[PDB]
Amino acid sequence: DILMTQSPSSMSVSLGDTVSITCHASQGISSNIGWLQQKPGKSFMGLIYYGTNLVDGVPSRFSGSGSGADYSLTISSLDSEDFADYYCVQYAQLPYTFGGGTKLEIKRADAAPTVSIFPPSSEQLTSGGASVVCFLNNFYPKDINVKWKIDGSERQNGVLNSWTDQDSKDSTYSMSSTLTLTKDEYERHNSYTCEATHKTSTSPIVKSFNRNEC
Amino acid sequence: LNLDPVQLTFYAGPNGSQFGFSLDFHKDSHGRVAIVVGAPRTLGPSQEETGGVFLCPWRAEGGQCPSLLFDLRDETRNVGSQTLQTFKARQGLGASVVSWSDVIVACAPWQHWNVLEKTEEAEKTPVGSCFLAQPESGRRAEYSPCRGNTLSRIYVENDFSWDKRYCEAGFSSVVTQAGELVLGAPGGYYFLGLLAQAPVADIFSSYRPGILLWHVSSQSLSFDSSNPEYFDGYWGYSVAVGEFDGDLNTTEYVVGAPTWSWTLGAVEILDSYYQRLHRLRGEQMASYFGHSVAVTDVNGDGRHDLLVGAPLYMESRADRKLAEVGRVYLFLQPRGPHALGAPSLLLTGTQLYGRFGSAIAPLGDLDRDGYNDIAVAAPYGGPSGRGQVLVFLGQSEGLRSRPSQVLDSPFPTGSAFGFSLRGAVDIDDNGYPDLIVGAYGANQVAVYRAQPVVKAS
Amino acid sequence: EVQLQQSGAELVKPGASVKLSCTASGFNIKDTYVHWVKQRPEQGLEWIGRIDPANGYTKYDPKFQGKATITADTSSNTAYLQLSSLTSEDTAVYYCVRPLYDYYAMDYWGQGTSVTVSSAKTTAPSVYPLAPVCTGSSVTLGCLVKGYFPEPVTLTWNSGSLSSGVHTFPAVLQSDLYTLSSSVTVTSSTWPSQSITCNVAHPASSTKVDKKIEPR
Amino acid sequence: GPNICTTRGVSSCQQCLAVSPMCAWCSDEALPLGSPRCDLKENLLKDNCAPESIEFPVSEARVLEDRPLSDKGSGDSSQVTQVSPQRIALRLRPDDSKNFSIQVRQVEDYPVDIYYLMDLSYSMKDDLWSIQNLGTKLATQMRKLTSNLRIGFGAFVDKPVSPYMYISPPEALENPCYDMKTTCLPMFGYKHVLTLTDQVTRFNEEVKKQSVSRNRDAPEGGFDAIMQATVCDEKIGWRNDASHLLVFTTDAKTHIALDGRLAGIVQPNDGQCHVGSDNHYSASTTMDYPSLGLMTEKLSQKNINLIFAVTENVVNLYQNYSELIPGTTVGVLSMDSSNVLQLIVDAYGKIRSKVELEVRDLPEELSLSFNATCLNNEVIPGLKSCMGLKIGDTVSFSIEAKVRGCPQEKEKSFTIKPVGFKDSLIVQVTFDCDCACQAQAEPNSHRCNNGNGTFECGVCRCGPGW
Ligand SMILES: *[C@@H]1O[C@H](CO)[C@@H](O[C@@H]2O[C@H](CO)[C@@H](O[C@@H]3O[C@H](CO)[C@@H](O)[C@H](O)[C@@H]3O)[C@H](O)[C@H]2NC(C)=O)[C@H](O)[C@H]1NC(C)=O
Ligand SMILES: *[C@@H]1O[C@H](CO)[C@@H](O[C@@H]2O[C@H](CO)[C@@H](O)[C@H](O)[C@H]2NC(C)=O)[C@H](O)[C@H]1NC(C)=O
Ligand SMILES: *[C@@H]1O[C@H](CO)[C@@H](O)[C@H](O)[C@H]1NC(C)=O
Ligand SMILES: [Ca+2]
Ligand SMILES: [Ca+2]
Ligand SMILES: [Ca+2]
Ligand SMILES: [Ca+2]
Ligand SMILES: [Ca+2]
Ligand SMILES: [Ca+2]
Ligand SMILES: [Mg+2]
Repeated sequence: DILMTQSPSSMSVSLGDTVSITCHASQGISSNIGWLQQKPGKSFMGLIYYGTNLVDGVPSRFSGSGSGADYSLTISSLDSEDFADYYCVQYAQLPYTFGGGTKLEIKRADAAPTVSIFPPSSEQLTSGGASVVCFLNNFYPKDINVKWKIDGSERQNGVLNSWTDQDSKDSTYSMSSTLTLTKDEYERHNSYTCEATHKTSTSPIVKSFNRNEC
Repeated sequence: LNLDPVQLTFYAGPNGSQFGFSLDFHKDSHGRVAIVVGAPRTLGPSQEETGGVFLCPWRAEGGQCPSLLFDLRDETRNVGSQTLQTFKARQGLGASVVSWSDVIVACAPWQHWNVLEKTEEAEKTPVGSCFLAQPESGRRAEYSPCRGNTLSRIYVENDFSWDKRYCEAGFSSVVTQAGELVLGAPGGYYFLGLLAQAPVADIFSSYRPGILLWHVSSQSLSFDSSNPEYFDGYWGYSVAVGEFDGDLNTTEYVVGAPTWSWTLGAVEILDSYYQRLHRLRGEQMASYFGHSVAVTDVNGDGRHDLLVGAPLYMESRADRKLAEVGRVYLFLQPRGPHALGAPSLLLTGTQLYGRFGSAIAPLGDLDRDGYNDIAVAAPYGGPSGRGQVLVFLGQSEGLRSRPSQVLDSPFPTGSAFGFSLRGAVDIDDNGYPDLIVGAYGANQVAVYRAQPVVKAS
Repeated sequence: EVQLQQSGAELVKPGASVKLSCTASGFNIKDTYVHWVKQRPEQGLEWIGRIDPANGYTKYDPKFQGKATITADTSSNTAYLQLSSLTSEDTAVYYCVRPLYDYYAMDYWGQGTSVTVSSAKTTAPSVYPLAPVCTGSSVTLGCLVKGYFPEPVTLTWNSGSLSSGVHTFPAVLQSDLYTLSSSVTVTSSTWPSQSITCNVAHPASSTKVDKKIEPR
Repeated sequence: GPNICTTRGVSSCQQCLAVSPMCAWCSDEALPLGSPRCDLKENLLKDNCAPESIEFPVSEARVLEDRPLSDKGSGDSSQVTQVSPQRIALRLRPDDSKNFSIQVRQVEDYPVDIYYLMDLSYSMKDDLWSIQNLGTKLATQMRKLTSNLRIGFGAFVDKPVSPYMYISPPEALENPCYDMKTTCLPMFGYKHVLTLTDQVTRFNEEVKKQSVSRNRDAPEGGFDAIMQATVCDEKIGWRNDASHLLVFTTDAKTHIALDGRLAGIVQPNDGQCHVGSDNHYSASTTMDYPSLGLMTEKLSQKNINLIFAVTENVVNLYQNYSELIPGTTVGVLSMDSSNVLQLIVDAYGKIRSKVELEVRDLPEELSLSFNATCLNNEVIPGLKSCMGLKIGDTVSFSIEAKVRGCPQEKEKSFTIKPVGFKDSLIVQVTFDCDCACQAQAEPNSHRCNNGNGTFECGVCRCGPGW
């Protein structure tokens, strides 16, 4: 099968920019390549067929070029509706195969996360379970690491993370981290901490609380 | 009657090119009339015959014409794990040409095609192809509706159904007033013949170079048949259009099938969905009834009449002998929904082997008496066998049965003068429509200018 | 106008089968190849195969042989993808695709059909209030929706009233059950002085619990 | 009473004769006061007109050559005689007529050439197997009819050119049967194999070496082959004095003139031989199939009797072509040609079962009428052909020539020939319109108004030019 390596996996760019997504194929495919767009939570639209040909309806700020095994999609003067996912597909051979895609995201100013921690609820405890939650809100860039500690010691089992898509009107990202324990195990310890590591600070932002005590 | 055979205008192509094999008038976007000329044996890139097309500006003195260039290179596309191949050698580009609006369509009925897939193939076969040009803008497009990507074995397993590999699309061609290109493809469906239609606008908008196999979605193709009357009928050997069902919103198609029914011949009139409205049967086997068809109202009642040529018709003569001379049949369209009847008029050749009826061109109204007229070619006719074109004038009851004028070929023996003809266009703008006559054997075209009638008749 | 209209989201059990449809609108399904493509968040996009609905002939990526059967019915202008012996890994979004002009291209896409393969029974979600611990001029509350199936749920505060400054995170699959949470940030002069309530609706189990956030 | 001779009041001996074939003219210098010089030859003598002065032509027909009808067509060929007499002299006066007679024999034991022209496309493979002893079996049966048999063989498929011919992959050019499970010959248009010979085992052995080819479309190129076998005289070896049977065997429809354009071929067939020393038809790919009318002209000119021996699925087809190529014969060929021997024997019978007179070079002013005596000394007015005959039979025709007026030329000849036959009757005609004495006139005679006139056949005629 033909491997399509697509780069870059993502890029944080601005309106008006001219950007290029490349695609390298494991062998020559003589312009038998298509480019595709998927807007957030939507289906796909075709942009380019056979290397350089605009699909009907596509604005001409989109162009495709390349030959042999190396191809590019270029978007001149980025529009707000261009922040989306893009994929290449080769049809030189069966089976058809796809690139790993590229997500255009909005560039903005760095912003440290607002970190917030919640002990389990009374209701949850009486049913025998215990979830501690940390919210890491409105930060940029998207790369961020969360670490749980119980009585000062890292904890990894029982953690479930969820991330939002770039927020429409402030271009930040958020994340939610939940640590789930049995009520019985939650009571064996006193300290609960979540530490956020972001490019904005060399030191982790730390939030804690002690069980019982308050 | 009043075509002027004294001061002709000659255009000429390269020796051996068969310049004149097909031709048409072409009006540019400002209504200036030129002549498009096909030359199906013009040498291509590899010093190999591929055909060519010429676009001749009008000039009383005639002469040489510039080429209308089309891509003559074989193409290969490796895609979907297959190899697509076009072969342009001896394709006969210019074997048909037609003009509509400011677009020119020139066809290469013997262009070949093949698809390779590992050790298998479609078979290399003449699917034919058409080349479209808008000379003023340089736009180019192509239309080749019989190209496929099915492998040979699949046709065998499916009993050769819907087999469009030998279509020879573009063998004949015509364009409706609305701009639908209609191609005759007499090799279609294993030599039954088929028609393919698509709007010119859609052909341009869906075409890109190098794709080779692409969809034209508004296109419409006629149908295969299990009925042996159609086998080897070459349905689409000739084509024309006109108005035959009284409804001015629909265009009807006229299709010659000169070997229909074990070579009896036939011509069919169809609606634009290829449903048959009438069938005219040939009179004599092997006469090639349907070799040529022409549509024009000749008796001034506003209803299109049909002329059919059977160039190899053998007339009965003294002592139970038969003499091959050719015959033309006129069918007048009756008022309102009714079958075209027996022919209203039979015109018959006089010169042995002359092939009278080989081409039939509407002239519009040559002598300006209010009835449309026609020119019939006999490419080997005349007392010297060099070729003649005969003019017949319309009148209230159909056509006159004796020619008002005879144009003897100005070329040497073998020119095939008359093999192509086109009339009904006033090329010099003197208010009378003129006639162009191809003589592909001499690689030339003659223009006959109509002039004021000397004495009326 | 060409449109490819696919059948609704499917929810099935491991080992069962499912048959997705793709109906041509504005054109005849017989005009071109019709392809099927699988999309998952991690693994991305994979071509399953195609069918020429004119003659039934099919092609498949070998990775799908035996799992995927693609069929078509020109009469109803529809193409089908049939998946058998379903597994968790068959959980994805499926698309039907056809070219625009180029015979071999992939230009028009159906809107997609989510397939979810799980043993889970329809379970109502537990809803837990999340109040701070025990200070600045901004305050943040939360809501934790745990152990429901299937998706989706609808989360609002004070019944759509409180809307701005809210973050509701995507659901994630805990064991065979879903969990989702949501934050909200106001000023200290708004809470606990004013009543903030979490409204979570799980139409599948026909439940609409509401939990108010209370100090500690 | 004053007949049309006297009433006409003619001025000269010439005009007198032209009045009616019964009139006569007296040149006698001593003819009484009121005596008509133009009257019945009886009334002239009864009126004392010298016998040497009577001018009265009589229409007659005397035979110049009258060789008897041959009993056998064997031997020195030819003073085999099949038509008798074979030259006569006819003399006619203005508006008169004379009758004469012709005898035509379908002579026993006449030489016979049979050229077997065979479709060798793939469905004729089993036929090839059936006819490998046809030469010797045919000789045995035809020996009963003729002691001078020659036979030959040629074969055809179709024009070797796309799309009739498969042209991919390269292997298919060398072996059109490659994509089946076998081998066959590269495609060929028409090839001559065996020049007409009396050595019949040459036929068997050539046939055992033949094999089929394969092409794409059902109608085949046999009309190209009929034309070449017809006009390539010396190569096929047709003899001047024999029946020529051309046996065309096929199980399929046929291509015809104007089909060739599907292969890009537009040049009309030129009706000439294009088979050279390699024995293949070299214009197959450059010249269209021949039309029925051209095939007819060449078949008639070389005197070939074409026999369509075809399978039942195309019998009506070829029967209908046969009606447009007069003299052609159709027989029903079995699917493996197993019955072709009898078909050829019955065709031969049918071909020699007719006698049909044709007239060539008839002066416009002569008209002919015919009475036929065929089966049983039985006359059949207005008929110039006989049918249902057996080899050895004799028929007879009674003929009358009628001249209208009197032509400017006084000597013409024409021919009466049965179609297909060597021998003919030459009729030499002489129009007797003048008077013998007219050739001894006296210009500027002293007897005629003193030189103003000319003295001829007894009267005065205005001289030239008044
Ligand atoms: C060979 O020639 C014969 C004789 O011309 C053809 O047969 C004739 O063909 C037509 C075929 O349809 C028959 O007429 C048709 O049916 C009735 C007539 O009763 C009527 O609807 C029309 O006249 C219609 O055309 C006709 O009966 C028939 N004549 C004879 C004598 O059978 C025959 O088809 C030709 N065969 C080939 C393969 O060329
Ligand atoms: C052909 O036969 C006819 C008779 O059937 C011959 O003409 C007849 O001659 C007799 C002579 O007594 C007349 O009584 C008849 O009136 C004639 N028949 C006619 C004019 O119809 C005629 O001689 C024969 N033709 C030839 C050339 O021998
Ligand atoms: C001419 O015809 C008559 C009878 O019609 C016949 O008696 C006579 O023998 C014929 N003469 C010739 C020359 O055959
Ligand atoms: Ca209409
Ligand atoms: Ca009319
Ligand atoms: Ca007129
Ligand atoms: Ca003019
Ligand atoms: Ca056989
Ligand atoms: Ca053939
Ligand atoms: Mg055959």
